Amino acid sequence: ETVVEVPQVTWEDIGGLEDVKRELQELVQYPVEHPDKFLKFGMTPSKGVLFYGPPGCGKTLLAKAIANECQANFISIKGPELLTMWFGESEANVREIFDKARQAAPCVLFFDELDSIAKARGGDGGGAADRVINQILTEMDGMSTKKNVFIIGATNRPDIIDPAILRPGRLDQLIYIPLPDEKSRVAILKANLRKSPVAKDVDLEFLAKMTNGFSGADLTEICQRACKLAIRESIESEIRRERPEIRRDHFEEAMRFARRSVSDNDIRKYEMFAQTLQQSRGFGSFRFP
Amino acid sequence: ETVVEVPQVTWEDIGGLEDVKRELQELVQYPVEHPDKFLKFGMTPSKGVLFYGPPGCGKTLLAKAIANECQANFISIKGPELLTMWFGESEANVREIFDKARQAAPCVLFFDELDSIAKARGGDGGGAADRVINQILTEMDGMSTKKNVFIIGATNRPDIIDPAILRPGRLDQLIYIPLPDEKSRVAILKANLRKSPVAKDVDLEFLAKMTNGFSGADLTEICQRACKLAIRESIESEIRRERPEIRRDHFEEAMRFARRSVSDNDIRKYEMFAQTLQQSRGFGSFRFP
Amino acid sequence: ETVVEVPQVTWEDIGGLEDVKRELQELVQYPVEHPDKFLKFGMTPSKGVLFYGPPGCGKTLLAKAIANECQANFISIKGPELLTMWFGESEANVREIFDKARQAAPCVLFFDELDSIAKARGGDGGGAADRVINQILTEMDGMSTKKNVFIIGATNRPDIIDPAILRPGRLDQLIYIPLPDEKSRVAILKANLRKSPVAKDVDLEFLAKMTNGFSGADLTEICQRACKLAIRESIESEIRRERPEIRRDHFEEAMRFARRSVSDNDIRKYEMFAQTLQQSRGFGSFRFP
Amino acid sequence: ETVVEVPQVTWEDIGGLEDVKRELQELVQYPVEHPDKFLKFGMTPSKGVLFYGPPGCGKTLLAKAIANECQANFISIKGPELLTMWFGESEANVREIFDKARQAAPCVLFFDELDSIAKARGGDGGGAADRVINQILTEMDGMSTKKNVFIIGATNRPDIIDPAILRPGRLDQLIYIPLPDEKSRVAILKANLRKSPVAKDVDLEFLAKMTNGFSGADLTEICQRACKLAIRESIESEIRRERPEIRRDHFEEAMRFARRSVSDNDIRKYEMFAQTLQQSRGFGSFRFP
Amino acid sequence: ETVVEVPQVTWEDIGGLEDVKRELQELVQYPVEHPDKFLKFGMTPSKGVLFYGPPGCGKTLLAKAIANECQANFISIKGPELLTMWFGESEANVREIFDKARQAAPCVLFFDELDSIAKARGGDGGGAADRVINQILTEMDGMSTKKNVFIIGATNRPDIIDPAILRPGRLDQLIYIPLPDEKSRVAILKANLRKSPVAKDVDLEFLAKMTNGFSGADLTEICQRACKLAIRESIESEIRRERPEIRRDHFEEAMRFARRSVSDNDIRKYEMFAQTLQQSRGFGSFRFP
Amino acid sequence: ETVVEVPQVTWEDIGGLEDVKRELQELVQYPVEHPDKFLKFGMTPSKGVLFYGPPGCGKTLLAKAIANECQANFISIKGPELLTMWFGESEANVREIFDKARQAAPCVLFFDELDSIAKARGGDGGGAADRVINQILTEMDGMSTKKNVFIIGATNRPDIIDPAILRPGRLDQLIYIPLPDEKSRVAILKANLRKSPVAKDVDLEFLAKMTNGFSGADLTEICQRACKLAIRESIESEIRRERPEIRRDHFEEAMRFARRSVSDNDIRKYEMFAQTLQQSRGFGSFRFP
Ligand SMILES: Nc1ncnc2c1ncn2[C@@H]1O[C@H](COP(=O)(O)OP(=O)(O)O)[C@@H](O)[C@H]1O
Ligand SMILES: Nc1ncnc2c1ncn2[C@@H]1O[C@H](COP(=O)(O)OP(=O)(O)O)[C@@H](O)[C@H]1O
Ligand SMILES: Nc1ncnc2c1ncn2[C@@H]1O[C@H](COP(=O)(O)OP(=O)(O)O)[C@@H](O)[C@H]1O
Ligand SMILES: Nc1ncnc2c1ncn2[C@@H]1O[C@H](COP(=O)(O)OP(=O)(O)O)[C@@H](O)[C@H]1O
Ligand SMILES: Nc1ncnc2c1ncn2[C@@H]1O[C@H](COP(=O)(O)OP(=O)(O)O)[C@@H](O)[C@H]1O
Ligand SMILES: Nc1ncnc2c1ncn2[C@@H]1O[C@H](COP(=O)(O)OP(=O)(O)O)[C@@H](O)[C@H]1O
Ligand SMILES: CCSc1ccccc1NC(=O)C[C@@H](C)N1Cc2ccccc2C1=O
Ligand SMILES: CCSc1ccccc1NC(=O)C[C@@H](C)N1Cc2ccccc2C1=O
Ligand SMILES: CCSc1ccccc1NC(=O)C[C@@H](C)N1Cc2ccccc2C1=O
Ligand SMILES: CCSc1ccccc1NC(=O)C[C@@H](C)N1Cc2ccccc2C1=O
Ligand SMILES: CCSc1ccccc1NC(=O)C[C@@H](C)N1Cc2ccccc2C1=O
Ligand SMILES: CCSc1ccccc1NC(=O)C[C@@H](C)N1Cc2ccccc2C1=O
Repeated sequence: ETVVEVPQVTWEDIGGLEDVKRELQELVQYPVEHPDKFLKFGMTPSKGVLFYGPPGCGKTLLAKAIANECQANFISIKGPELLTMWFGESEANVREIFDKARQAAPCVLFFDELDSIAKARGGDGGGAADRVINQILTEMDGMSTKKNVFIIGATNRPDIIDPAILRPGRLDQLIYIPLPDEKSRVAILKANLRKSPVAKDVDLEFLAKMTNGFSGADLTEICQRACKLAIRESIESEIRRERPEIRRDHFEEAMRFARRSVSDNDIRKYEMFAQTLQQSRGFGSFRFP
Repeated sequence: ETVVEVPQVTWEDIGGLEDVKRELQELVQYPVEHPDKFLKFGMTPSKGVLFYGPPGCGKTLLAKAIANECQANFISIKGPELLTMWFGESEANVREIFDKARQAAPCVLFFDELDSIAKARGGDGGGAADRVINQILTEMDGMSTKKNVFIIGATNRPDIIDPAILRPGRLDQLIYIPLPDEKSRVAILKANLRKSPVAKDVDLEFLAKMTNGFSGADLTEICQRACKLAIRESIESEIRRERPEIRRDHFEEAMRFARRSVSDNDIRKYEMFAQTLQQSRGFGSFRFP
Repeated sequence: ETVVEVPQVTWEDIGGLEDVKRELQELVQYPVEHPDKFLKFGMTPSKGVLFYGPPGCGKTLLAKAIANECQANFISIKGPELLTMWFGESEANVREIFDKARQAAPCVLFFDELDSIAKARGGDGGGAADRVINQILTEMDGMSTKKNVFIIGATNRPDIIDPAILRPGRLDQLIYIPLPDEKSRVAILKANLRKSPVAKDVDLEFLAKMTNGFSGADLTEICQRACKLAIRESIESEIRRERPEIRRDHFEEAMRFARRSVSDNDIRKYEMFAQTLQQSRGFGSFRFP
Repeated sequence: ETVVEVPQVTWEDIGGLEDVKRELQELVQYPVEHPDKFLKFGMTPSKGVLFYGPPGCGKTLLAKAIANECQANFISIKGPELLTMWFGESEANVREIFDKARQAAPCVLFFDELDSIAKARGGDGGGAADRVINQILTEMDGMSTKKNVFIIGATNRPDIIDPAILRPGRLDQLIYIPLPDEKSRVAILKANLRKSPVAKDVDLEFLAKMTNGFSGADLTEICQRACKLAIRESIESEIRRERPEIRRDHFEEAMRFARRSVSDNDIRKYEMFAQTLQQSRGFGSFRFP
Repeated sequence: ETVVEVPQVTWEDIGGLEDVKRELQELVQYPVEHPDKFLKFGMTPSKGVLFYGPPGCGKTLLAKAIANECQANFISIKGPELLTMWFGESEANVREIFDKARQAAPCVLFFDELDSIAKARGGDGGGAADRVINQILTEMDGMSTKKNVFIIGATNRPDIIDPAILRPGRLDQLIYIPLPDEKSRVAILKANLRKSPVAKDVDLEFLAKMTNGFSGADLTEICQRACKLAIRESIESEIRRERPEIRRDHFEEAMRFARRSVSDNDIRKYEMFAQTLQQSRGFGSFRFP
Repeated sequence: ETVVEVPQVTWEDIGGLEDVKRELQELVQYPVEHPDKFLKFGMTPSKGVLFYGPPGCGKTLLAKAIANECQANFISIKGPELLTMWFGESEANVREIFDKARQAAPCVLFFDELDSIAKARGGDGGGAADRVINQILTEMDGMSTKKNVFIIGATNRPDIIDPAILRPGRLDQLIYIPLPDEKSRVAILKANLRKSPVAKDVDLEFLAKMTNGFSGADLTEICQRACKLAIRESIESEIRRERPEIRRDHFEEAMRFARRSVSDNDIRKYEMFAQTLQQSRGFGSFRFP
């Protein structure tokens, strides 16, 4: 059944994304800490956020990190659960999920892969409205701002999402999670090697330089392959008999199996989407007399 | 469950739309106040209306304002509820809604996003008749004019709505809610700032001049962004420690993130629809001997 | 529930259509009055009729007028009732309707908008047979001619109607209800003003001359708009305070909002249908030696 | 419910079709009368027949006449009943129909409009097998030849009919019912006037000459129109007051409204089908030494 | 209900197909008679077969003949039974059929028209797997080779049958049942005339010569037509009154109504299929040193 | 019901595929034997594998061999069972299968023909997600790494499987099972002849040389055909009466009926798939300073 706890991952685990960290802090921490200011200015705190970007870039990690920092319970609803709700034609369970989230406030309700249903039906003879997202947004409208329940959605295909969600009262802001850069990749590599002992001759900077287009999942996979090679070598040596830490050789061997999950076309499309939004922004020249 | 009350908004809240205000008054207030004249002329009061226009222009606000002025209960039926009835194949709940509206007369029954079902199926292998609008118009026909129940519909896509609703006995009139003009935008900005204190140096007229194509929702969003910026600045200042009213700088900053929800093509299409209806009117030359 | 009564309308209410009046009389009155002649000649009385023509021309009025003249109960089955029988997949209620009609003989069963189901499915992957018309014609075949139950159908789209109905045993004839002419328009205007007092200076002939392509519903709407304008003016004058009959000014104002419901293309198509039937008639030259 | 009785019609009622009369006699009469010959030759009597031709030519009349001649019960299953069984998804009732036919042997089971289901599906995404014809042919296979139950099918579209029925064990032969010829038309007109007294000056031969392409239904309709005109004239004369047999004038008037149900293209297609079968026959030259 | 017995037909009834007779003997007789050899060589006996060819060539007859020769029960399953199991969505009855076959071992289970479901779907939006053939495969895999249950399938369209059936463990071999040749046609005619007495003057060889492309069903139909003509002539002679064996003249007359069930294109396609398989065989040159 | 046992087949039974054997050993045997190393390095053992290649190359044999070597229970789920779960809309039985696998750890769960559902729907109006694979991967995510349950999947069409399975947490690695080479073919032939006695003069090398493109199933079929020919010859000799080991003649005869299941186009496509993955690998040059 559902698991409700305080995620262990902290801010240090996530490398880079300083602006997104600051913005998420502003959105989540401030309303609970200082409601007096919001009352004074009569502004209604934002209800939720929507992360969109290429897969394996740090969305679920960001949600867990903010939940841990706020010290609030975290409820995760993966895509297969949504698809099970759709196929079984039993959409009445969303009410139960929302009630469970309400019971354990403060909380952050994370709807992973919010686009799964849209993809499953083509990405489709019908329109853009399905029988699960309808219930989700109905319950979202029906909730009370008195409770500190924060809804976060994550997708890697922000062009088939039902537009009704992005209305001002349900999920206003859109945050873009880009591919890591050189400094970001160095930070990612540093973060992931805190658990696996590594020889000191390894140069993380050089490794980060050579992997230009890479998602975080790819760097994690590289680390796992290096660890697996080391384990295999150690076990073979133990088997040798009569008849401990990763070195550079294992990383060199592992890099041959590295691959780029996201093709250049997908990144180009994502930057096109971001540029479209930033162009629709407009109003670069403005000032009172 | 459903909420039945007297909406709080009033006429002074809504900016502009003087002609629509007068026409709605004529449609709603007059029948109840002076039934003697209608009896003398033997006229049957109009049963409902249908607002059509681009999203975020002030339809729900107009319905609430007229309900408040008439001092009558207001029942809102949003689009997600209609879609829930369609998906669940349980269209027999419309009878319950109409019974509830009848029980609390005088009342105005507001059907928001009356075209949602049509969009959900493409906008579609079948025809223009669905299984929910059928029940709605059946109940509408089966009602008694003795009661003071007024049906108001809204929609931002008045070209896929089922033509059967627009028959003389169900929803005769069609009102057009255009985008605000310069004076309308100034009034809108004045109305929305009655809650958030603002520095006197702000020039609302200049701000309204520079936003040519804008819906009311966009101006509200601009105000909200300015308020959020002010709250963030105050929070940062308080956090600074040792180691109250919005100014012009916050509006200048917020304007950079402003956006136009409705594209030019949509406004062109709506103007084309209005001009098509007006051309269909015709008969500009008429005078008895 | 259903309403079974004697319609209050009368032949005078309907303007024009003298030929159709005479033919409907010949079809309905003669069978009941003088069954002896039919027995002598061994001819079976015709069972039903099918009106077809542009909307708002006087079909329901014709049915009600004939029912009133025969002094027989009138049962109306609107289009939405058929559509809800189709959507709910409960077509067994047609037996109940026919039994109710049989119980209260003599009666005329009026199936309004008999083509609604065909339109609802496109006008369509399948063929021309649905699950409601099937039951209707089964019951129609299964009834006894000794009873005086008369089935009258109406439709404004006599090209998607299932051909099985038009077989000799079910619905023999096809009457055409054309748009009113100048004399017909004058009569229509005279009929509708029997209840609204009107100043003597109004010239109905001139008004009828200037409305070339119109339907009865449009003329009724013109009258309603004039009455609404008069009521508004009277109420405003009463409101003036310190601080009864229609005139030509009100009609002049109302005519600006007049419109033609049916486009020229539809009239052309209907005329082509009628001419196709009259060409299929043929046999102009014929005489025995 | 179902009606099981001996049809009243006789051979004299049907005009023409001598060859088909002889064939039907040879098919049904001989098996029951002289089973000894069939036993001696060890031949299995043919089980059923299939009538195919343009509508309204005398298929049901042929079935009724042969049933009356054999003095056997006649069970009729119209098209609407088959369509009702298809729509309701309850095809298990065919077993009951066949059992009822068995209980009343000798009998002829007449499946009117055997192609209705195929037409209702388009004439269609699926194949040529439906859920009712399957049960019909299953029961046909499961019947005992000892009983004298004769299955006769009719249809006016012998190209969408499921080919499985025409296999040797189910429905062997395919009789063709053509449009009446001049002598056939004269006989048809003579047959239908046995009930309506007619002035002796009427020349049936001349009337039949001038109707080149006509079906029996059209001639019956002409007679009915003449009778209706005479009835109307007599009713008017009786109404005259102070203030018996059809003459030629009534036929002259009725001829104006005559029509041809079957177009030339349909007759061309039917003749094409018959000639295709005849060409497939072949083997015109054959003789032993 | 189902019938389980030992078919009466024997080898001498079927004409020609000597090679197929020998191969079926090798497939069926040898496993039961001499299991010792199979145990010694450690080879698993083949489980089933699949006949494919144009309709009416002697597939069912071959199955019945092998069943009779082996003196084992024969369970037949026609296409309509499979189709009704598909339409009713009750595929769980296949388990009962297989259990019944197991109960009466040794037996041969004959699935007639194994492609009926595929044809009924078009020959189709979906793939090549249906809901009944799946159950057949499951039961076939779940069977025990200890029992002597032999599965034989037939089909006259071996290009839409689900490819999963032809896997090594389910139905390995395929046999082609060609159209009879001249000698085969002579044998077929001889076999079918063992019942109807025939005058010695008839020359079967000449009749077989003149029918180049015919199927067995056509020859049976020719014999039946000749017998029917003889019966009709005898009946007429007996009816004549005052006021035994088929001759050549009856065959001469019956030949006129003979027809070819299978068109040349179908035989060309079947020959193409056989040639494709034989080309895929290959390996005509092979020998060890 | 399901059968759970230790498969009999061993490594010796399978010919060739040395690299695949070593990799499967590394994946399965190592985690259970030396968990201390994995704990020390903090690496999480891989959960499953996914074989892909042309049919009949030895995927099931590899799974059974690894299960036997690890001495762990083996549970097989064939394609027909998955299709049965899909058609019946009863996908809740996957929980039962996974529970059964958990109960008997250590075990290897083998989902044979994992793509069957995708093929059955075209390979399709909808997307890439079905109602059974969803439950499978949900349960796979919900499993505990503490138990030694190893999910192995097989599929001979790795271009339509749902991409969600190939995510890092569900089924990480993809292994290619290519067509046997000359040495592999010789080994395959040697393995399959351990049960059927064969004359010493047979030259397996020469036989393997002449079959360039052949799957293992084809070689097994050749052996089976040779055995069948030998059995038939022995049976005939025994039948001869008055009135033991396979030789080269039987193989020479059997070669005539040999065939190639996989066309060259399929091998080309599979090679292109492998080359695409190996190109996506990239990173041929890498070395720290
Ligand atoms: N910024 C990051 N810092 C460290 N690890 C990261 C980062 N982004 C992604 N990862 C790696 O990716 C994995 C989680 O991916 P996730 O963010 O859930 O993908 P998605 O956003 O598609 O859900 C973790 O195992 C983590 O190691
Ligand atoms: N004429 C107006 N005056 C003031 N505010 C307006 C006006 N029109 C729209 N708004 C703003 O729009 C919001 C309501 O939008 P609404 O009218 O419900 O959109 P829609 O018409 O699409 O339902 C309010 O928060 C309000 O601030
Ligand atoms: N011949 C007519 N005379 C008077 N009024 C008419 C006539 N035809 C239509 N009307 C007007 O039309 C209305 C009824 O229309 P109806 O005949 O029901 O349209 P439809 O035939 O499409 O159902 C009435 O209110 C009536 O005033
Ligand atoms: N050969 C005929 N002789 C007399 N009347 C005929 C003949 N053929 C058709 N009719 C007329 O047609 C009507 C019945 O038509 P029917 O045979 O049922 O058409 P269908 O064969 O399409 O069912 C009868 O009223 C009958 O008067
Ligand atoms: N080789 C044959 N010898 C004798 N009769 C045959 C032969 N082939 C077909 N027939 C005739 O065909 C009929 C059976 O046809 P069948 O083989 O069942 O067709 P299908 O193969 O389509 O099932 C029998 O009545 C039989 O007289
Ligand atoms: N490497 C191999 N060595 C020996 N036999 C093999 C080999 N590969 C396939 N086979 C043969 O193929 C059959 C099993 O095929 P299988 O591996 O189940 O095909 P698939 O992988 O399509 O399921 C066995 O009977 C076996 O004799
Ligand atoms: C926002 C990135 S969308 C995307 C991302 C990864 C993988 C696939 C997709 N979608 C597509 O490829 C469909 C095609 C038609 N795109 C292209 C595109 C560029 C900019 C804007 C909108 C669209 C759109 O609808
Ligand atoms: C009445 C505005 S309709 C509209 C408005 C916003 C967003 C979308 C839409 N519809 C469409 O874009 C579909 C296309 C085909 N339009 C265009 C159009 C102009 C005038 C009249 C009728 C139509 C119509 O059916
Ligand atoms: C009998 C008028 S039918 C009609 C009337 C109003 C509004 C629409 C329609 N139908 C159509 O427009 C569809 C088009 C394809 N028409 C045209 C037409 C002329 C004559 C005969 C038959 C057809 C037909 O099927
Ligand atoms: C046996 C005539 S069936 C028919 C009868 C009346 C009205 C319509 C129809 N069918 C059609 O018009 C469909 C078209 C495609 N036809 C024409 C045709 C001629 C000869 C052979 C077969 C076909 C066939 O399938
Ligand atoms: C094996 C004979 S299949 C057949 C037999 C009778 C009646 C109809 C059919 N099928 C078809 O006509 C469909 C068309 C597309 N054919 C032709 C063909 C020749 C060779 C190989 C395969 C195919 C195939 O799929
Ligand atoms: C991975 C080979 S999949 C395959 C194997 C055997 C038999 C058939 C198939 N699929 C197909 O033939 C469909 C066609 C459209 N292919 C070709 C192809 C080559 C490489 C990559 C992807 C594709 C793809 O989608």
